[PDB]
Amino acid sequence: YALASAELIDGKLRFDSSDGFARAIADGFFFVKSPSLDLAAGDTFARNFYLPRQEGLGAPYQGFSQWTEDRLARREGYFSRDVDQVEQFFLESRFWQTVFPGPLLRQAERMRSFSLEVLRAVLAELDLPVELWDEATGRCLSMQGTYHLTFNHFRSHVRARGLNVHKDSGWVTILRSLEPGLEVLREGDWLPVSPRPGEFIVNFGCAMEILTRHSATPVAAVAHRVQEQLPGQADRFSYALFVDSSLDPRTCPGLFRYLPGHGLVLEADFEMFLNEILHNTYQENTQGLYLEHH
Ligand SMILES: C[C@@H](CCO)[C@@H]1NC(=O)[C@H](CC(C)(C)O)NC1=O
Ligand SMILES: O=C(O)CCC(=O)C(=O)O
Ligand SMILES: [Fe+3]
Repeated sequence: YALASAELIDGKLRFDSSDGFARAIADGFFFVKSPSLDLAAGDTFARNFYLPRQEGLGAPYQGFSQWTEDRLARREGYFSRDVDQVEQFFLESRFWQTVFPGPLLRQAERMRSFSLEVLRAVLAELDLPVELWDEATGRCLSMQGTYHLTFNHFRSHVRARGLNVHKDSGWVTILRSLEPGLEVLREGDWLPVSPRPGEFIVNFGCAMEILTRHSATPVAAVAHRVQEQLPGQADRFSYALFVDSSLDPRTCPGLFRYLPGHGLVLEADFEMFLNEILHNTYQENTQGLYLEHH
């Protein structure tokens, strides 16, 4: 099975098959053509952030193990996992200017703009009235949301799963990758997904699934994982722009569900939801999934 694919053209997702969008929201995953988007700075960071900083050209992209939660905020910065191959760097948008080199800041901003264009184009196809969009998606459309550029370095010397089964937490994720390894759950079976040059992989997160579950057009967020990587040639990396609701509780009170004819119902505390699913992603015998309520 091949995922649907689209081009973003003036706020409109044009899929390359008549059933493309229908398949995308059933599959939880689809491809989108990259606009003119230089990826060199992110690729450099993805190959260097975990290395010790040494004098030279690579130095500004190295040594980021020094950026931990105490210098940023909870859930931010560098993490080495015990029972996953990934070592990771998470960074929310409010820290990008302080922490990222200039070229990576600019790439992050361009990926953020593109990701929100993708989100608006998806919402435009759903039975969700525009007057509710800003509140319903956690104020991320008015630039008060939670935007991470997050990097995965798959340490092939670690004998463990590559990245545990999980759902992403938020609205859309725009994923930059080069190699096989991603598998998505489809009709009860694990489907390998390979990246495509000049394209990003897009997927929906839990917030999208919760918002639309009881609407006329429900959208799936689907479980996915990365296979254990074995040694030999460059380590696998990936990185992605994750779009999430605001984490400030006076800006966004949590995750909503839309009930047509009634309005938005506040279903879940988002920070609690996020803290739980994040922790469960990286333990030995749990998974990054959630139990649907009601
Ligand atoms: C909100 C933020 C996570 C918390 O900081 C964001 N959401 C996600 O779902 C993933 C988490 C992952 C699957 C990599 O564990 N990545 C992110 O950057
Ligand atoms: O590395 C990949 O292909 C997937 C990464 C992923 O799912 C994530 O970071 O949430
Ligand atoms: Fe993911």
